[PDB]
Amino acid sequence: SMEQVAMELRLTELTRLLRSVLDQLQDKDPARIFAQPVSLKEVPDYLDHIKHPMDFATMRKRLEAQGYKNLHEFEEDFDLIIDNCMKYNARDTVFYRAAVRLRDQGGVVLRQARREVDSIG
Repeated sequence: SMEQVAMELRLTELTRLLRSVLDQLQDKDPARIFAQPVSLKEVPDYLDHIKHPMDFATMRKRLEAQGYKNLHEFEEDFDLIIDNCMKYNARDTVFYRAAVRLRDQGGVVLRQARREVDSIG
């Protein structure tokens, strides 16, 4: 149908905008602490602690399959990156501190993304 196509164009354009959001958030992680999944070879107990692992590469795979239907789903995954890190790692660690800084800096980017998603519809 034509409606199905229109819907798919909307999803494509959201994917475009979320790709730019993802790039902006990932720049706030210049150490690349959140770039890849936590290695279960190197942290073999990780899944005993963290039930839903997340990282920027995994988000990018979902994004490119057009797997985010709305900004809420995308934000859910970004918050997992931060919150998983803040639980597994102690406050005095470079990992925890990196997550705080990513959360604080990403806030700005996500605030305007929400306005753009609503604005463009």
